Amino acid sequence: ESADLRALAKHLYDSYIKSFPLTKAKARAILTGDKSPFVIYDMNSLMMGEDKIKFSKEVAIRIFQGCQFRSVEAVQEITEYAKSIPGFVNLDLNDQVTLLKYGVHEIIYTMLASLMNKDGVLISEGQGFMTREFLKSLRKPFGDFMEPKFEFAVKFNALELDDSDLAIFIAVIILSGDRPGLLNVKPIEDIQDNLLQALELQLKLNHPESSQLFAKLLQKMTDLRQIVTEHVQLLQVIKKTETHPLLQEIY
Amino acid sequence: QLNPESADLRALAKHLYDSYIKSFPLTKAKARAILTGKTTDKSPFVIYDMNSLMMGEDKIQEQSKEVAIRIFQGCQFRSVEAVQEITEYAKSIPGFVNLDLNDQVTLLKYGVHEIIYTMLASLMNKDGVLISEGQGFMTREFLKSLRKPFGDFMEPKFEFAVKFNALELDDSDLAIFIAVIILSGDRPGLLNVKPIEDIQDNLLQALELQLKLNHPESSQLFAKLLQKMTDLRQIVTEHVQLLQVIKKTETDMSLHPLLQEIYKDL
Repeated sequence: ESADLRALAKHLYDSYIKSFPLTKAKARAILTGDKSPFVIYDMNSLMMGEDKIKFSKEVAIRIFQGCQFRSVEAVQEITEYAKSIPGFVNLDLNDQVTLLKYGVHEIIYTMLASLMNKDGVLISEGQGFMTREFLKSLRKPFGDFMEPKFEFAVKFNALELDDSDLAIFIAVIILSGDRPGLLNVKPIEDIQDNLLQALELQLKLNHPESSQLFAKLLQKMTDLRQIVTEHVQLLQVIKKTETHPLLQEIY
Repeated sequence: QLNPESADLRALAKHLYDSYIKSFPLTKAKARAILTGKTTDKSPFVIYDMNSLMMGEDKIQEQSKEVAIRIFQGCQFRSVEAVQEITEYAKSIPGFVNLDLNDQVTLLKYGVHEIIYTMLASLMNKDGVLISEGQGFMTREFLKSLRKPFGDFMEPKFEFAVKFNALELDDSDLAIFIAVIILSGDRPGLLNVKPIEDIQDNLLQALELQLKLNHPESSQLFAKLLQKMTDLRQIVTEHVQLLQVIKKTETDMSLHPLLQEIYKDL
């Protein structure tokens, strides 16, 4: 038993590395110490960032839209990772679609915590770092955008999880048999149970000193959903401003 | 091999179950007994409509107004007593009274409703809910048909209850779970979070051990229980966002102050 669990864990860790360009081991190195990224902290710090950073309206509207693009991009990565989760591509296609539809938002904020610290967040592959203070200073309602997520990251990162821990954790979120619309819950839940097992063992072997880390992590799914519904409400409010057709479509 | 560490956990579990029974009149076992027929002397008077409601009053505000509202006032008062019960239970939690007093308040302020709906599930089944200490049973349809802004206060509850009840938790599981809920460090305002987490940690140790010993054949029941914690939060939020409406549609309807303080700033 412990066998198959280790296997499943290494499997997910590796798939996680293949599907996600910027791991947490890297985001953390960057945030601390080596090719220092371009700190964006000022309006004029931003303009210089537009050029020094690379592979319409005001400015706050351009940053939020910038997050949109990254989101859609990330969604594909998450989708490719998901297919790696043993048993996933065997489920009914409608359910795979459903699980992804309701699971990506929770996964984006989970991984976003990987690129955040109490003072800011890494943007564009980690080339930059827009400070928390600056983001907060964006004219309403855009200065309530990242503040909530920052409070989440502080708490989530306090668990000190690593890529091998998150790899499994992300899978659990995807295999959530509670998504509205599912046609066949049995298989999904069965997989989640098995994933919950792998994550439990992964935590007691990796963080033997962390008492009940497993329990504290599960408790965070609450925070995630708070974040997600709150973010969805922001989108409603916003959906009232400067009102390409193909772009709006892509989102 | 019973270990001395797991010996304390077991002890912690017996302790909490005891205060749970001592603090709450209507346990799940009794509620269960009443609902499933281990009755002849325990059967409730069922309310599934207006005349039935009229007739139920006898054995089961300070005057009268409207149904939907008389029922609402009903629940309001009932929860004032539950808060009192939970507060009584809280104090029994090893370490809860030692905490800062401000945090004591914080914990209860947010914890009271997650626990009420957790326990309210014990008195429900897909078809309705027990009331008046179990002497009565109000059907899901009667409630869901109440006047516009009210015929929607309960539906989400049943929704969660049939799902939650599916885990098949019994009173000795719930006492520990309820303690976990109260001792949650991630509550707004908490001055001292560390002490609150060392306690909750222990409780979770108790619960994980309790569930494995009590439901050996139920795979990952622990984790499945914890996930439910998010359903409660939404139940609460969804709820709060319903009082506000009552607070606008029904201006002549008062609210017990206590409840007005718990809901305040949430």
